[PDB]
Amino acid sequence: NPPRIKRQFRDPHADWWDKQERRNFGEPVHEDHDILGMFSPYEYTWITPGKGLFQIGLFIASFLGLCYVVKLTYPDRVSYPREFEGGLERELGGAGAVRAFLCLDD
Amino acid sequence: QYDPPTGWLWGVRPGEKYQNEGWEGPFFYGFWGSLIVFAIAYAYKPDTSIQTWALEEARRRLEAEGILEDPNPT
Amino acid sequence: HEIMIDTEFAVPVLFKLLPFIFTISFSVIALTLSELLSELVIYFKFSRFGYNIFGFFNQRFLIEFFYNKYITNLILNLGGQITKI
Amino acid sequence: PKDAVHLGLKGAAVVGGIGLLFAAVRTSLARKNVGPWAIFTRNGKLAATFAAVGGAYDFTRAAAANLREKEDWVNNGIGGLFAGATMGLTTGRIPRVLGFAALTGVVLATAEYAGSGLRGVFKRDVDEYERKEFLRKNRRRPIEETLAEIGEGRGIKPPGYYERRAQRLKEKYGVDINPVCADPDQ
Amino acid sequence: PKIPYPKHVWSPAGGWYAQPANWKQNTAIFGLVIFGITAMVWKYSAEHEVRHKMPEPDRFYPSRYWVKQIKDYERAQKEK
Amino acid sequence: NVEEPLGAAFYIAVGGIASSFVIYNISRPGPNGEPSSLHKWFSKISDYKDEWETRNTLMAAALEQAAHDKHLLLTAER
Amino acid sequence: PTPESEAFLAKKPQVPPTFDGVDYEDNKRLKQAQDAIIREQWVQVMMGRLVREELSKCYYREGVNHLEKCGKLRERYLQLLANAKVKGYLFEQQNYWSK
Amino acid sequence: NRVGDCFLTVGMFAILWSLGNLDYATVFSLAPYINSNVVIIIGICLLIGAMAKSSQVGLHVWLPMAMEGPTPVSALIHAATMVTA
Amino acid sequence: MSLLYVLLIIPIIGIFLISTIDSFYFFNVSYYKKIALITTILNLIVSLIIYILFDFSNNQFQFIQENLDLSFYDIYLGVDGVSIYFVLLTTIIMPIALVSNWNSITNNIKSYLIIMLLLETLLLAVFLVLDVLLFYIFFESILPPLFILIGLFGSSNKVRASFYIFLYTLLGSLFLLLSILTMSSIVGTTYFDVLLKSSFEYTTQLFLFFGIFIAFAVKTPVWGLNSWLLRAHVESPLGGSIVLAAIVLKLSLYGVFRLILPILPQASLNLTYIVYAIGAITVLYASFSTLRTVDVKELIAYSSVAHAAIYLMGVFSNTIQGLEGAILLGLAHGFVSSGLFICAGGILYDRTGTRLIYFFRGLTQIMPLFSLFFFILCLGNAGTPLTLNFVGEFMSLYGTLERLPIAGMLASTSIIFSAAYSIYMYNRIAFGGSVSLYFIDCFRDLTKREFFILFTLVSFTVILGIYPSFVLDGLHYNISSVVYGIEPNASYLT
Amino acid sequence: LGAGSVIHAVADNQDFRKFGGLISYLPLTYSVMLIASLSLVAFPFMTGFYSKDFILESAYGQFSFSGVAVYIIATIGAIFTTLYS
Repeated sequence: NPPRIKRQFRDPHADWWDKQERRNFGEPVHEDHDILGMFSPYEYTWITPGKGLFQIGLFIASFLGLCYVVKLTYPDRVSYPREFEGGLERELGGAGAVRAFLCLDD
Repeated sequence: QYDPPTGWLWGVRPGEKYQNEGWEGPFFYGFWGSLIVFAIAYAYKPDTSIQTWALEEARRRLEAEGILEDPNPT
Repeated sequence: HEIMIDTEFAVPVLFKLLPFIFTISFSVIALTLSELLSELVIYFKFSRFGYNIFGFFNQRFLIEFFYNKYITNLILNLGGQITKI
Repeated sequence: PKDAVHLGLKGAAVVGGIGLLFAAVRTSLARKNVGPWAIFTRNGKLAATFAAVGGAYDFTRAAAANLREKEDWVNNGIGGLFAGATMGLTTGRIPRVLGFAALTGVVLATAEYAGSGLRGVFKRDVDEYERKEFLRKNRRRPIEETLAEIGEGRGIKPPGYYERRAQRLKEKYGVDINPVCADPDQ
Repeated sequence: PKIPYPKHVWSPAGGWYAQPANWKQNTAIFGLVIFGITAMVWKYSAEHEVRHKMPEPDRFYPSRYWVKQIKDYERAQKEK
Repeated sequence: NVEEPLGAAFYIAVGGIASSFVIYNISRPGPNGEPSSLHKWFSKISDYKDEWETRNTLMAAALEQAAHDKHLLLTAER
Repeated sequence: PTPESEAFLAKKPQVPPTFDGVDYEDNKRLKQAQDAIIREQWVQVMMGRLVREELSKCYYREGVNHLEKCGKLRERYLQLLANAKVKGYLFEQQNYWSK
Repeated sequence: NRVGDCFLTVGMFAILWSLGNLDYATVFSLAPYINSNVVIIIGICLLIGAMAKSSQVGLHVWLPMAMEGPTPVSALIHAATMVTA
Repeated sequence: MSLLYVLLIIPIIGIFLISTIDSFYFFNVSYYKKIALITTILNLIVSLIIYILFDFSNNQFQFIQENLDLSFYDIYLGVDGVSIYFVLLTTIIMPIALVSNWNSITNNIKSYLIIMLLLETLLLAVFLVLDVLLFYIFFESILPPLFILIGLFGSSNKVRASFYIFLYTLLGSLFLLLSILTMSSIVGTTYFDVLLKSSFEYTTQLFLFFGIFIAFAVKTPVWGLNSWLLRAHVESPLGGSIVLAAIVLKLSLYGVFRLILPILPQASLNLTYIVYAIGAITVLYASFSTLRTVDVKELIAYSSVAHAAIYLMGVFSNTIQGLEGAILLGLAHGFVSSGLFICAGGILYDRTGTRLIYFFRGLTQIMPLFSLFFFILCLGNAGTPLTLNFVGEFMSLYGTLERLPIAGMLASTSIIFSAAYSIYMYNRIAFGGSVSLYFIDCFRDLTKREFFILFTLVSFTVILGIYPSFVLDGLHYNISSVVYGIEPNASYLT
Repeated sequence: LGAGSVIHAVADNQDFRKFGGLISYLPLTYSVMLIASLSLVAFPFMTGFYSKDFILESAYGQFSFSGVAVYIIATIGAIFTTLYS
C-alpha cells in the first residue's frame, strides 16, 4: 500500500500519463484508489480543524454577546393589540379555531 | 461558422447500411407490435375497478343528504 | 400578528431612514479606504488578528471543511468499513 | 433444589468414562510399543477433556436451575454453553471457545425445547383425529383471544377503542380529550 | 478557433457545431408541430378551464373569446 | 453543405401523437349514446358472470373433501 | 336519485356485509361475505373523495371567507377521514365480538 | 437538494398521514383545526426543504460553487428562480 | 384449455422446436435464437390477452380449469390481482433478456436458449400455482437451470457464484419447507382457498413466521445474507442477471402476499419491529457499501439489495398504500435494474472486457445515446419523479412511516443515499473528464439492439410513472384482502 | 448578466485582482450594474428600496424582542451589503 494521499496534492504541471488524474501510467495505487483521486471530495487545507472550532466559536460568542445586548435594551411595545368587534369568531372558522383579540387580558 | 451535422448512427458508415441480426422483425412487429395493439384494446376494455363501482354508490349515498343534490328527485 | 399598521406608524422616523444613513455613510469609508488611502486595509490585513479574520471569512466560515471531513468523508469510510471488514 | 456439586461429578463420571475407552482404542491402534500404562501417559488428556466437558456441562446446567428454581429447555443451553466454552480452553483460543460455546449451546437448547426423540416423544393419549379436526375448523375465535395476543391499536381499533382511549390518556397525562367543534354552526 | 472532434459520433442533439443546410425548412416543419399541438392543448384547456366568479363585461378579458365556461354564460346572461 | 433528413423518429413521434387523438375520439362512447359496437364486444368475451365462482367453489369443495379423507387415513388408530 | 347503471348490478353485493350466522364451509358464501365487507369500506372511503371535491370547490369559490361559508362540508370530510379506511375482511373473519 | 427533499418528502408523508390528502384546497381548509403538534412537524419538515433550495445557513454549500455553470444558467436559475423555490 | 396453461407450455414447444431442427434441416445458430425470441413474444401476447380479459374487482381466482382428477400433488393455476402484474412483468422481460445476449452467447447457444425457455416456464408457474406446496415446488425448481446457466456462461469466478446461489437458496427454502409442511399437517391441504380461511394459534404463527422469514430474508436479500447476490448477479451472463434481478428477486415479495400476510396475521403484526430493524439496517448498510463498490456490475447488483428493503418494509406495513407501492416498487425495479445491467454488464463489459470503474471516465464524449439512457436509468434508480420507481418508493415509504415512524424515517434516508451512489456512478462513467485514457481504441456508441432494449425499459418506467393507474387499478380490490384490522365505527355492521 | 458581459470582455477572467478601469471600455455595462446595485443596496426610491427596506420596518414593526433583535442583525448585514456592492 503506497502512502494514502489525495491526488489533489500532486503536481499539476508534472509529467503525467493521465494529466486529468495526475497519475503515472503504471503508478502503484492505494486500496482506497477510488476515493483518493481527483474526482474525490476536495480536501481544504486552510488550518488545523482544532483551530477551526475555536475560530468559529468566537463568532458564535459574538452572536450570543450581541443578542444579550438587545435583550437588556430594547423598546417596549407601542400599540395596543387590535380590538375586533365580535372577536371574528364566525369568520375564522368558528369556536373550534384560534380567535382574535376581544376584551381579553393583556 | 457552423459545421454540417455528422455522425454514424448505429455505427453504420456512410458507404454501407445497417445489417439485420434477425431480432428486429420479432422485436418491432412482435414485441412492440403486440403491445401497441394491446394499447388499442385497453381503451375499449371495460372499466372494472373498485373505485368506479364505489363512486356510484357513494354518489347515491351522499344524494340522501344535503351534499350532491340529486339530478332526479325521488 | 398583524404588523402592517405598526410598520408605517409606530416605528420612529430615525429607524425608517436609518438604513439610508448607513448606506450613504458606510459606502464613502470604502471609497475613502480605497483610491484615497489604500493603506489602512493593508495594515489591517497583515496583523495577526486581521490575517485570520480575512482567511476565516474568505473560506466560508470553514463550514465545507466541517462538511467534507466530518459528514461526507465519514460516509465514505463507513462504506469502507462495511465493505472490507 | 439440586446438589450441583454432587451432580456434576456424576455427569463427569459418565461422559469422562466414555473418553476412557476412546483413549484405550487410541493406545491399541498405536504402531509403537509403549506399554499398558500408556493409557494415562499420552491418552490421559483425551479422557480428561471428556471428564472436563462432561461435569462442566452438568454443574453449570444444575447450578443454573438452582439459581431460579424452574425446569425448562434453557437451563441445558447454559450448561451446554459452558461445556463448549470448556472445549476451547483445551485449545487455548478465544474464537474456538466462542465458536464452541455457540455450537453445543444451541444444540442443547434446540433438542430440549423440541424434545429430541432419542428417548421417545410425548404420547398423544388423545384422539388424534379430533385434535386435527379441532385445529382446522376453529376458524372464528373470540375477540378477547386476539386482543390478548396482538394488543390493541396499530390498526386493531375495535368497537370501544375511542371510549377507552380517552380514559387511558386521562389516567396518564391528566388531560381531558375534547376535539374542537370545528364548525361555525352547531 | 474550433475544437477538433470525431466525425463518427452521432448525437441526437446534433454534435459539436451542428447545423444542417436545411436548418430553416426543418425549423419550419417542427414549428408547425409546436403550433399544431399548442392549439390542441389550447382547445382542451379552453374546454376544461373551470371558474366560479364571473368577470364584468366592461373589464378587459382576453379569454372571453375562446373559453367555454363563460361564453355559454355570457349568452345565457343575454336573455331578459 | 450536407442536408439532415426529417428522420423516421420525427414521424413516429408526430404519428404517435396524431394517432393518439384519433384513437381517443373513437374511444369515447358519446354524451348519452349507448356504448359502441366495439365497446360491447370486449365486455361480451370477458363476461364471466359466475363462471369463475361456480368453478372455484366446486374445486375448493373437492379439496376440502380430499383433505378430510387424508385426515381420516393419517389419524387412524394403530 | 341517480338510477343504478347496468355495471352496478353484477358487482352489487347480494348479501349484507358480515360473517355473523354464516357457514365458512360454504365457499360461495364465505367469498360473498368477504366481498361485501370490502365493498362497504371502499364506498365509505370514496365518500371522502367526493366531500373533498365538494370542499375544494368552495375553497376556491370563497377564498378569504372560506372559513365561514363551507365549513359544513369540512366537518363531513373530517368525520369520514376519521372512519372511512379500507381495513380488509380478515380481522372480521377471524374474530367475533358479539357486542 | 436531496438532503432537503428527504425532509420535504417526510413532511408530505405527515400531510398524507394527518389529512388523507395533500391537495392545497384540502390542507388549508382543514389546517385551522388540526393538532398543533402536527403543524410543527409538518411545518418543520418543509422548513428544512426550503433551506436546500433557498440556500440557508446550513443547506447552502451547493450554491456558491453551483456558479461553475455558464453565467446564463446562474442568472435564470441560481439568482432569481430556482433558489426561491 | 386454460390460457394459464398456454402460458406454461409455449416455452416447452420452443425447447422441443429448438432441439429437433438439427434433425430436420449444420443448422445456423441464428435460427435457434429466432425460435427462442418468437416463443417469448407469444407468451407476451397471451399474457396481454389475459390482462385484457382480467377483471379488477373479483375475489375469485380467474382463468381456473376444472380438474376433477385429484391426485396427491395436482397443479392448479389461477390469476387474481396481486399475481397478474408479476406474470405480466415476466413475459415482458424475457424477450429483452434474450435480445440482450443475442451476440454475447457464442458456445452452447442451444443450452443457453433451452435453459432460459425452461427458466420462463418455471418462473410463471410460481405466480400462477394455487397452493403453497406448488409455490415451493416451482420457487426451488429454478435452482438447477440457474446453477448450470451460471457455470456454463459465467464470468471468471462463475464456479464460486453458482455454488453460492444454489446453497443459500436451498438452505433458506428448507426452513420455508418445514413451515409449509407444518401448515399442511394442520389444515390438511395447501390449496389457497382452503388454507387462507384457516386460523392458527399465536405460537404456531410465530414459529411458522420463522422459517418463512428465514427463507424470504435469504431471497430478498437482506443485508448480511446478500453475498450470494453479489457473486451470482455479477458472474452470471447478462440475460441470467436480468432474470435474476427482475424476476427471481420478486418471487419472495410475492411470497409475502400468499404465505405471510393472509395466514399469519398476528405473527406479522408483532414481529414488524424485527423486520424493520433488518430492513432499515439493510437500506443503511447496502447504500454505504455500494457507494464504495469498484465493480460496475456489483454496484448495480447491490443497489437492488438497497431497494428490495424498501418494498420489503412496505409489505409489512399493513397499509393499503404500502402494499400497493411495494408491488409498484418491485415492478419498476425490474425495468431499471434490467437496464442498468444492460448498461454495465452488456454495453461496457462487451466493449472493454472489464468491469472496474477505474477504467471508465467521460464516455459522454463518445457515446451520446448511451449517456442519455444511462442517465434516465440512474435517475429511476434514485427514485426521481416521472418514474414508477419514485411512485413505488413514495408509496412504500408512506406505508412504512405510517406503520412505524422511526423505521420509515430511517428508511427515508434512501432518498438521500440512493441518489448518492446512482449519480456518483453516473459522473464517474459518463462524465468526469474527456475519456478514460486506458482506451487505446475508440468506442462505438449504442447499436440498434442496445438502443431498443433500453428504449423499452425506460419507456415502461416512465409511462407507468406519469400514469401508474395502469397497474394501480387492478391491484386495489385484491390487495384489500391482505390487510389486517378494523375501525371502531365500521366493524361488525348490522 | 452585467458581470457576464464583463467576463466576455476579458479573456474569461473572474478574479478582482486583475480587474480595473474599463470605465471607457464598458460604459453601458457599468451603468446597468450601478443601477442594479443601487436597488440591491436599497438606495431610496428604487425597485429594491420598497422591497428590501420595508423588511426592516416590518421586522421592527413587530414590537417584540425577536423583531428588534434581528433588526440589528439585518442592519449589520445591510452594512456589509454596501461593502461588497
